Amino acid sequence: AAAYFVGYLKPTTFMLKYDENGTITDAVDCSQNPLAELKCSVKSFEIDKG
Amino acid sequence: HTSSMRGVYYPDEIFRSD
Amino acid sequence: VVLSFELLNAPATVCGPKLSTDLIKNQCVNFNFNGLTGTGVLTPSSKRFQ
Repeated sequence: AAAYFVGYLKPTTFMLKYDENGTITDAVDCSQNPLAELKCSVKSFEIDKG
Repeated sequence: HTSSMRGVYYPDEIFRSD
Repeated sequence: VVLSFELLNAPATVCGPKLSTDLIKNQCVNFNFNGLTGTGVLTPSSKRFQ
């Protein structure tokens, strides 16, 4: 078969995790849900209660 | 038609620690 | 083999080689790695660059 699967992009902000040995393996886009924006605000992937 | 956490590329060539 | 050297009104297209300095490590010295200026101690570590 044949599939292009082309998708556009928009300027947004991202919170990139920088693990050792030069890898990412996890990211969060702070434009989809308020939980992602909260994660990007305090710079943490595990948010406590409050 | 859904990019489930796909499209994350290195924005620069800077090595960063944890 | 005749090498015709010219110095006409034109930008510097051909120049001589650019000899780099030695690597002075374990000493607070000035460094210039192609624009990166400043002063620091050149010491290795156990990092993994890409």
